[PDB]
Amino acid sequence: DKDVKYYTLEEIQKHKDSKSTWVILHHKVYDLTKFLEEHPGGEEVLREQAGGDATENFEDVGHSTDARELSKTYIIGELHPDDRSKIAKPSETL
Ligand code: HEM
Repeated sequence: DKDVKYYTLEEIQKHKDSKSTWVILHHKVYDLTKFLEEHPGGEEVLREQAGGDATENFEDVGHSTDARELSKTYIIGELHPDDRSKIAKPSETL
């Protein structure tokens, strides 16, 4: 623990508390808690999904490369290797 910051999908799916909004863009866990307002776009767009693959939205817009490398500066952790190494098809319902 407290090294690489490896978090599992379901674990990250429990990071949407009050003032704890995480997002796993691509295969990297970014903490945007202190970026909700700072984000030149807003908080709600950040707090829309949270704790999950927000790449869908992120890429829906694409973002500039400036923001891409910025993600790295906001990298807190990464998707658990057990999962990432063998991308398992996530469950869903509706
Ligand atoms: C790594 C995390 C993120 C960073 C560092 C980031 C950074 C930025 C930056 C710098 C811009 C300004 C435009 C540009 O220069 O490209 C921007 C705009 C924007 N971002 Fe993000 N962003 C992040 C995640 C997200 C996510 C996941 C969403 C959606 C769920 C989002 C939605 C938007 C929208 C909508 C705008 C433009 C506002 C508008 O025209 O409505 N961003 N972002």
